[PDB]
Amino acid sequence: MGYLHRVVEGLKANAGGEALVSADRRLTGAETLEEIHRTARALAAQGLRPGDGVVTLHGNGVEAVVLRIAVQLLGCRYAGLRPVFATREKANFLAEAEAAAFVYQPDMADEAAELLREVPTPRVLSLGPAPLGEDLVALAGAQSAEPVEFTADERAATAVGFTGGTAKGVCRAPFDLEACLDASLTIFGEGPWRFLVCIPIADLGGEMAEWTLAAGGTVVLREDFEPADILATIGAERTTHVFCAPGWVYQLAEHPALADADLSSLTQIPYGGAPSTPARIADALEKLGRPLLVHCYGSQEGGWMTWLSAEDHVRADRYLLNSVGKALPGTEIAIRDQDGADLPVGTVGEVCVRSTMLMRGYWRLPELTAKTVRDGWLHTGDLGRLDTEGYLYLVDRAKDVIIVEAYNVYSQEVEHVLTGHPDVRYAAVVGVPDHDTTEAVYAAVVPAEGVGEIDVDELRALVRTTLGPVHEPKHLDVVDTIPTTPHPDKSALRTRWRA
Ligand SMILES: Nc1ncnc2c1ncn2[C@@H]1O[C@H](CO)[C@@H](O)[C@H]1O
Repeated sequence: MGYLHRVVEGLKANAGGEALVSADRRLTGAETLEEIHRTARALAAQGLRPGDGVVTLHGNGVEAVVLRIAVQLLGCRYAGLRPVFATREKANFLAEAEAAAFVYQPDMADEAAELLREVPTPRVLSLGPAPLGEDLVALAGAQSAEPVEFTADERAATAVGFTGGTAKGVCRAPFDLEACLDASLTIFGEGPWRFLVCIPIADLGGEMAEWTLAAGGTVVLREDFEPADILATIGAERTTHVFCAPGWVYQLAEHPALADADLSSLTQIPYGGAPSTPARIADALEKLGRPLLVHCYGSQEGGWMTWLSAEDHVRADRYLLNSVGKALPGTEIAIRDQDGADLPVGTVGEVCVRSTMLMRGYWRLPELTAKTVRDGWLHTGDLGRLDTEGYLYLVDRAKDVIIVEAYNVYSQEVEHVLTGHPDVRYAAVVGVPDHDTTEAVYAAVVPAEGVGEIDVDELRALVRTTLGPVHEPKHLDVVDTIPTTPHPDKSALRTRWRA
């Protein structure tokens, strides 16, 4: 239909229902559409035309979703900066963006000043009253809400998400965005949803909000994940979905307030983005008490690639918690060797994917794009193996593989064996220098609750008799905690091992 057409049709289908809900503001579908139309006119009145870059700096307010959609309705290129990014990383993105405008949240004017000092930008605009540039919400306030039709090229990029790559802005056009929408309906089920987005509107949260609106639903916004707030919100706002990082799942399931929370409105807790720990997902199932969990494997480059359904989490005759599920309709998966050759089902190699959800490409990085997408196939930089039912099992990121005297030890697979043991809650496996074998296998393991001394020889034996001898951790370190990224922090583990 056209992506922005899909979004607007959803909002019209929900004209009298709630569409954008935060702690501070609640808009109906019709109200949301009006704000979009008038914000779009305000932006066009500032001189913005199709293909103009619009860089933003905001949190997850209603104003932010409105802005994101309005920018794209014009056919401009939305480039959202995450607040969490370092100021210097922000400047770099801003410099690279060829920005025709910079739109910032008033709250954040200090940092906006730093950035614009580094990278002077025309059309500085604020989401409300603020020191720098003009007040976009004021300007939108005073335009007509007469509809603005999308007339730009469905194929030209309207959004740039920062944090692809295995820095990197990932360009997305309406075409690939609509395909992502269609896939989300397969994963999340038919709309309307009441979808708790606590992920940045700057990128993935913003996409999920778009899809929610497009399928006729309500976006329930939070700035970030805090388990007590989320448990309360699910009940108070009657959410059908909340998209989680795997660790968030475990925090919900283990929280003391879970008993008192009302989860009855949930249809799903879709999760992914980082490797799950199967045994911890198994505990979460039990604690939640019904098949809510849906495992989602995707990337900014690839869109949605596979999903494991809620019912496949509890399939009677299989155990699939170490799988990321099966291909989305329309998605082809090939598992390839180092030379690019397709491997028979069952073999480990690089996960490569072809679908209409593929990104347009990396913003201004043509060499890397041609390296990453070859003959229409995304090379994910993940390693894995399919089975005869079509389930995909990720065994490593290519960069994490540990080479022990010419043998390949897949760190995530070893981790799953360790965490599978009842004594082990969490594990991280990394390679360290070895005089004899070049690399040796190092594992850090966090004991489970009610576990005393880990039997390290038991753990080595389990790995040995599941994967084979070379997969065994030579070095096995009991730790209190596994360091994290802003994924588990494998470089940090590698470093702390020397000392
Ligand atoms: N559900 C998931 N399970 C494991 N790793 C994932 C999942 N979703 C995303 N990833 C990882 O993060 C990357 C996305 O930027 C993937 O290519 C993959 O390595």
